[PDB]
Amino acid sequence: RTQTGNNTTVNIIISTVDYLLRVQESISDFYWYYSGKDVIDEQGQRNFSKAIQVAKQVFNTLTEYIQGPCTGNQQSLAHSRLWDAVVGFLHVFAHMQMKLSQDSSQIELLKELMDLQKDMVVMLLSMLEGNVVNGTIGKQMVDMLVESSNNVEMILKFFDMFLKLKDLTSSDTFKEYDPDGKGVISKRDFHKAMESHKHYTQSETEFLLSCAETDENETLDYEEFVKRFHEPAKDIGFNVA
Repeated sequence: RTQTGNNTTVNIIISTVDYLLRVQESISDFYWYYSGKDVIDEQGQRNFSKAIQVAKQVFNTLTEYIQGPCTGNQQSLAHSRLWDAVVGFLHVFAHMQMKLSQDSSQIELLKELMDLQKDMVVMLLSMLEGNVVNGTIGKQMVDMLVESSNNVEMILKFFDMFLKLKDLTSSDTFKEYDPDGKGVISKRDFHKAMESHKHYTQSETEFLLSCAETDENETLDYEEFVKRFHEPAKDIGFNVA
């Protein structure tokens, strides 16, 4: 952050957060390009993977900068342009989660994106390391959340829907309804199962059905369904909480 004995000092922390902002803007540009298109091509998926890897590395570098905690680095990042990049990443996460959860051809992209989300939340926690009551860092984080209120609401509703799924599948209804250990369940019976468990609304039920990969024999595996969706929550959702 500062070179005491040198005539000239360069703020590597600020340079890193500036590059983070630039790569976030590029990722948002590809998001806005691909939002209209229904499916992501192989070229686009591969470019997204590279961008997510780069952003993840930058977030790890910032976390290593600020952990310990380094109060000077924390203040520098708090007054830097980090919050705008975080807002952009929150928008991208909140929309790409909804977009990529439905189709089963974006599994790796969804996993990489939400690993990036977990790393960003870890960086935010490291920013909050060594906090004080009514601190400037906490105030700025609250301001950033208020700015990104809608995206945070979408992410929280996503997490709630995919966290209630484990309770749904661990309820006794499946245990008595499907004596088989394979766990293949028909789509109609799975719809009836949600409608009986009664903790999902109609829109949530339809969205979860759309996310559920349909089979030609309609025998979707709720075990792999919960393993793919619930487990990313309780990992990123816990950090958010």
